[PDB]
Amino acid sequence: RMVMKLESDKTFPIMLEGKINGYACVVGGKLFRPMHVEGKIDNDVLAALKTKKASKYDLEYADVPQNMRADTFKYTHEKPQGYYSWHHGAVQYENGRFTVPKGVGAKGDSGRPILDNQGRVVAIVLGGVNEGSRTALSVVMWNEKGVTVKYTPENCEQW
Amino acid sequence: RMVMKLESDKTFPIMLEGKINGYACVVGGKLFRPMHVEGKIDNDVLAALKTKKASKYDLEYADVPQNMRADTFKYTHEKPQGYYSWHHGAVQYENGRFTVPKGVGAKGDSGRPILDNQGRVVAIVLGGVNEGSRTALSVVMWNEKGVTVKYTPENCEQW
Repeated sequence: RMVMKLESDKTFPIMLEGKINGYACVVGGKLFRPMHVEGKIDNDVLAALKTKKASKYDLEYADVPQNMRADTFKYTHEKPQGYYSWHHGAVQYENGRFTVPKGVGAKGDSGRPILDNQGRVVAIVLGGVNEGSRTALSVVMWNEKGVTVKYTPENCEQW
Repeated sequence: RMVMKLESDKTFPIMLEGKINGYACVVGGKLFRPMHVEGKIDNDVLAALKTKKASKYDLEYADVPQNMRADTFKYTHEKPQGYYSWHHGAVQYENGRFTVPKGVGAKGDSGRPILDNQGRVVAIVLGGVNEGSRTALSVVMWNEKGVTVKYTPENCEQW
């Protein structure tokens, strides 16, 4: 199995009346959370931070302080075709599209990052839609030029 | 044992949207609650109680109902020099200052009744200062005449 090598204390949850509602992650010295998750981040230091909005790309992004940048996720643009490691389980990337097995992912799973074999984040999950046996999921990735390409399947239901 | 007195605990967490911000004590037939914390007391009988403010001493005080007047801490007017018990370990009262080992107590760990070997509360902690050697705490003690003398270390932060 490969779940045990996906442990990461950097990722944080956003609660809503004491239940899992969202997931905010620190990548490259920057905190990311989705538009569609409402609540307060569990970490008080990040809750003290003031975040700005980005409606089109569905991301609050905030600048972490100096001490926070010591331990954070690493991002790269290259995405070789094939399988990738996600917190729930394996995912596969083909034809410019991420996808997951059926039923993997539901409400409150948005904001989880996607990891590769060598342990660095390549994209942030926002939602998914059930194509069939495999569930294509909406996810924001990073281009080689660094423009944060947002790929989204048609009539994708929010997670 | 110093922690063998957690059975003596009758404190009530205060929850704000499912988050505990402090503890309210019942000392000497009187309910004491930190002012800086927000939320609702754990039990409904004390939640419905009306509390009178005290800004200078920074807490709310309320008269306990007659039924559970006996079910309370017993106070003490004298504080002999030396080390006492607490939930988070032995804490020493030296030259008028209640000091704990460093790195003990943080945000939300306020309103804790301090105890001695006799199992009687002598002070209530509100906040502290991280002095390099050892952490001193803003406390509310009691003296012989009972005028509620309060001590705050210089440049104190709320807990």
